[PDB]
Amino acid sequence: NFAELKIKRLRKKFAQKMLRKARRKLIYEKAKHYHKEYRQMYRTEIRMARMARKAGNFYVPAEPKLAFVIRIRGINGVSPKVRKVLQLLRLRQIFNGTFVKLNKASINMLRIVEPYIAWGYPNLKSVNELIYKRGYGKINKKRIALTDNALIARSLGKYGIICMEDLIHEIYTVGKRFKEANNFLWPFKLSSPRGGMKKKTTHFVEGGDAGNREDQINRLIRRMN
Amino acid sequence: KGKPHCSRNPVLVRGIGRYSRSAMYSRKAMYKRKYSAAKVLATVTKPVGGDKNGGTRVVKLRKMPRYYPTEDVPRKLLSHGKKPFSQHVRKLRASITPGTILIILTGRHRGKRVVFLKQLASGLLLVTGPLVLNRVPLRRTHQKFVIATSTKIDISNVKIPKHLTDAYFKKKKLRKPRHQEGEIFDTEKEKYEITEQRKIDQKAVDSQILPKIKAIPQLQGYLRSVFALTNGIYPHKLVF
Amino acid sequence: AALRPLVKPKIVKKRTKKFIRHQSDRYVKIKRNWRKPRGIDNRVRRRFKGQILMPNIGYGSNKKTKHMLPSGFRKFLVHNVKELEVLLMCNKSYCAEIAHNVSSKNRKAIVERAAQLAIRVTNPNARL
Amino acid sequence: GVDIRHNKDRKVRRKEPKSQDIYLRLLVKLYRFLARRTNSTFNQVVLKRLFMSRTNRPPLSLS
Amino acid sequence: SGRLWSKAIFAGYKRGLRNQREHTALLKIEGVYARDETEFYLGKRCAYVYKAKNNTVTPGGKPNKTRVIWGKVTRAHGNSGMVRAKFRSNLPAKAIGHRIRVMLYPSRI
Amino acid sequence: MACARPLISVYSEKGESSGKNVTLPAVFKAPIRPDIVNFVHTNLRKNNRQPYA
Amino acid sequence: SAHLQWMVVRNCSSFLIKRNKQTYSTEPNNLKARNSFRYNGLIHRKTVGVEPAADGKGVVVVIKRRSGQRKPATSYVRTTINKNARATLSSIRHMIRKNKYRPDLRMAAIRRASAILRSQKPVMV
RNA sequence: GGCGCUGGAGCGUCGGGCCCAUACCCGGCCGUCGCCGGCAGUCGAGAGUGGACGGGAGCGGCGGCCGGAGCCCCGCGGACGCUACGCCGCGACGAGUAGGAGGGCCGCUGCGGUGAGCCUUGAAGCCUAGGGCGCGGGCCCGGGUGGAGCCGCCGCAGGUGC
Ligand SMILES: [Mg+2]
Ligand SMILES: [Mg+2]
Ligand SMILES: [Mg+2]
Ligand SMILES: [Mg+2]
Ligand SMILES: [Mg+2]
Ligand SMILES: [Mg+2]
Ligand SMILES: [Mg+2]
Ligand SMILES: [Mg+2]
Ligand SMILES: [Mg+2]
Ligand SMILES: [Mg+2]
Repeated sequence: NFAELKIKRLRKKFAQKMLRKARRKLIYEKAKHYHKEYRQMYRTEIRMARMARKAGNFYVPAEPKLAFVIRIRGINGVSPKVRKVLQLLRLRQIFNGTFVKLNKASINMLRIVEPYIAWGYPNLKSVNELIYKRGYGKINKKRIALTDNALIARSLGKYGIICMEDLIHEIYTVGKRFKEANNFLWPFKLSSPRGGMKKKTTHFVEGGDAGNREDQINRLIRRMN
Repeated sequence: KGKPHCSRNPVLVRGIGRYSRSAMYSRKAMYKRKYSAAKVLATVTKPVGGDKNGGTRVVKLRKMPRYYPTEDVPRKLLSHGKKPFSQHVRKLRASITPGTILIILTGRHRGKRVVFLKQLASGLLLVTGPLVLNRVPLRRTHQKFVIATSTKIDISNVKIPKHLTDAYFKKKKLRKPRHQEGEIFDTEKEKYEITEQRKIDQKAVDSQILPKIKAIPQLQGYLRSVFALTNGIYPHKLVF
Repeated sequence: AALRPLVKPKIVKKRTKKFIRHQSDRYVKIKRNWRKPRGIDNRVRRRFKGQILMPNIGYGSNKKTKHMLPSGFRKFLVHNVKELEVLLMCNKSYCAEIAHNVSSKNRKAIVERAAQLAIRVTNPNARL
Repeated sequence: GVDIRHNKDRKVRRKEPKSQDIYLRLLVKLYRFLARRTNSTFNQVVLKRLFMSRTNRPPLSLS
Repeated sequence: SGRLWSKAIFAGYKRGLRNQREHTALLKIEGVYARDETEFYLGKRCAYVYKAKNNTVTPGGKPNKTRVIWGKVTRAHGNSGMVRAKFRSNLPAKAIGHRIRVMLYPSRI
Repeated sequence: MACARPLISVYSEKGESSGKNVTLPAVFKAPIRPDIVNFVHTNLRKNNRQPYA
Repeated sequence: SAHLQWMVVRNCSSFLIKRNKQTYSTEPNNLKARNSFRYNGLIHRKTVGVEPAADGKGVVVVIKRRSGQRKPATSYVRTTINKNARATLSSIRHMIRKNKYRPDLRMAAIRRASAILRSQKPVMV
């Protein structure tokens, strides 16, 4: 039965290799399609603004639906409500970052913890840098580095997210399974901001760092990780 | 079997080929090169000889160990890199081109100005600030421990001998065979001897380097002089 | 010359000095053996800067090199010849010390047997 | 510093029998192996009951 | 035949006001009074050369009184041409205000 | 093992077997319980003690 | 049974030595002389041990027979091997592997025999 | 805060650099906690996300259209392991009075066992710019003095640590 069992193991290994090849091709084509979608959205915003300006009107862009929140103050002397909301945002340490889906409830929570955080609207590059350099998964309650696509697939494949690109797409374009994809990510442990901060104790619009800076959160992220 | 071909995928950036997967498929013509279907003797038999010793003997090579140590060390994991020194790529600073005047920073020839000829297989430079000028023979040196000046001579179309290699310039030693405990001093041979082959090579190289040095004024005086730091001058403000 | 251990890793000591007891320098009645300070105002206990350091578990040695002698072996105490053959199979990692109260004629035999068994002794010439 | 609380980190539960009964320890070894190498939750329940104390293992009447 | 090393002064250790990190030293190289001029000296070997009572072996020579603590420049310090140096052993405090030689050895030019 | 009781030969005063065999008593297959033996030994070694004060 | 006797003597034994954060067992048939269930030379139905010969040459390989488990006088069979080192190691390898007599002690016995033979050979100068 | 500072080392509004906390990031080591995680498969033939058979009818690559049995052996061989109260992996975490708990191959004294233990070829004790081990409690070894007793391990019991 030796020849037959050799044939069995060769057939099993070959089927496994073909399955891996098919999945890799699928991942490649999904990433290509995501690239097409990203450039379509980026050009669409410009085109809409251009036609409004040609007509002499104003094109108001959609209010951003994704935010990046970074806790900037430490854990000493925190009021109970601010402490609770920071725990619900999973910011239990200074220079911890989390993606937040923006709506009325989340925005009001951000207003509650406004002095303790700096938040803004990340762009595609910021999402890519954050997921690729500091992306860790919460797999079996453990902080596991996203070194393989199988780690994402085994935890989120039931939602259709099977690769780094799928995770980045779901985070960037806030999809149906954004809650699952975001909670799968361990909160980002960012370094100290290289080059320093302006003033962590005051709001951004008064020369400090706390509060909502609209899109300067990308500059903060570049210096931060 | 067939003749090996060139890569057919030019490298534009390290790790990335110029052509895609389908492009390289068409370039390789994989559409028609499709295939579907179609040791060492451990023991040796030797005639032992002698009457009624049986026919022969099946003598195995690599007999089992006579002794086993009380405990061993587990084997290492695999590193997918870490090439030996002989296989390392050799990098040369862009300021060091053949014919450049270099300044030695270490050794007995400290501060002397020599002429660069070629990088060797180990990356060590081969220099000869000609022996008639500053007593520096054909000698190896390290590019990390030299300063490449701006003055150069055109040492193209001169013949560096082929045998001038790392094995040629490698140091030789005498000690210590046939001697274990030192009760009689083995300090003999400590006087290094300049080989006649080395003298011939030095003469051959210098006879064709010197006329090009004399071709520009007082470069021979420059090479005879040694480099030094005056109290007013600072190496970061100096153009070499 | 000397017998060599199986492996000789670099032994890293987090601290090389001793943890002396607080105020053991000011009194002869206070030995240098470490005692945890439990005074209400004790600045050493409170860990003020520039004070005597207190031992804690962070100073623990690497488990691979713990109890290793500078030679790379680990010490085992033997009282007679019979307790020496337990190291016959631990030859390349454990070395024997003859106990301090073993007589000269007995430790001579212990040393000879250890030389036979290739077992290292850290005090081979100790009563002669 | 991290804003967490450490008072509930250590879960209080039996990881082994407090008894020194060697027969009990042998059959705890057996059911440790079975609970590890099988998916039967029955083996897990039996192992955790073997860990338990006498008051947590009350006698069962024939009736 | 020549000095062949740049003069520097051991200014002190890396420190705050009330904390001192002796594992790294601050060097003042002569003639270097701006941060942008310090790039040449990064990575250069530096030596604290001193004399003692007992003779020690000299590489390529007879034993003498000279001893060296070797080190190298790691990065620029401040804006005024200070550099930081790491030595094999932490520099003795008696060397503050004394000579350090920057040896040019790992040349990048 | 527990239900199996072998035959032990009775040895004569000269050290060799006398040909007589005794079935192993069932007490030699009883549970071996060092914890209970230690407990009983600990508590009974106190009973021969003589008071001091 | 071996496991029950191990639970009895794993910490209470006259052969047990606990010193210098180490532990050792000095029972006669213990290869590696370590306190362990696998290497204990008393609790197992079949055991193998290697000892130096009475004269300082060769080894004695002792194995436990199957029948007389409760009869210690005839429970052990001892053979003396006084061949060269390679032949001795081959003999021990064949006694353990070919007989399938505790194959998990094969390299322990081979290493112990090598140690004994190396100790027996005359010292150098 | 001192020296001092007045084209500022003062006051107001601002920029770029730079300095360093036990804070943040990366890495090493220690411990705790968690995964009630893995290992009885020591299974160099084990081979496992089904195999078995047993006859239907069929192709596919080799044995000129009929065709078929495989068993290791030119080597007889193959590291370590698993005190399972053991060993191994991964992740997070580490302030602490009063107080609580665990571990102690930390220490003292005596008892039952055990070490075919140590010792007048020198015990206990003591001294020591001697060599070390442990985070630590402490311990081992060398040298001296001393002159008759002492210790390890498994349990037991305290008039047990300044
Ligand atoms: Mg505060
Ligand atoms: Mg900087
Ligand atoms: Mg405040
Ligand atoms: Mg220490
Ligand atoms: Mg004192
Ligand atoms: Mg107080
Ligand atoms: Mg912490
Ligand atoms: Mg706490
Ligand atoms: Mg604590
Ligand atoms: Mg009392």
